Amino acid sequence: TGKELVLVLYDYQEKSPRELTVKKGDILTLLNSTNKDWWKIEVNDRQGFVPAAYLKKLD
Repeated sequence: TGKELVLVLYDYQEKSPRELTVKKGDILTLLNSTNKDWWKIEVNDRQGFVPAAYLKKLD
């Protein structure tokens, strides 16, 4: 794991600094996929986290 890809199925709203906003339909680089709840992605320079249920990965 390191630079995979995940599809932001929904519109996520930034709630805490750790997380970042994503526009549903965006396929982003799945960095840290550890933590069932809250994955770390890199939506436009500067990574952050976003819940799992929101991100569709490829196993």
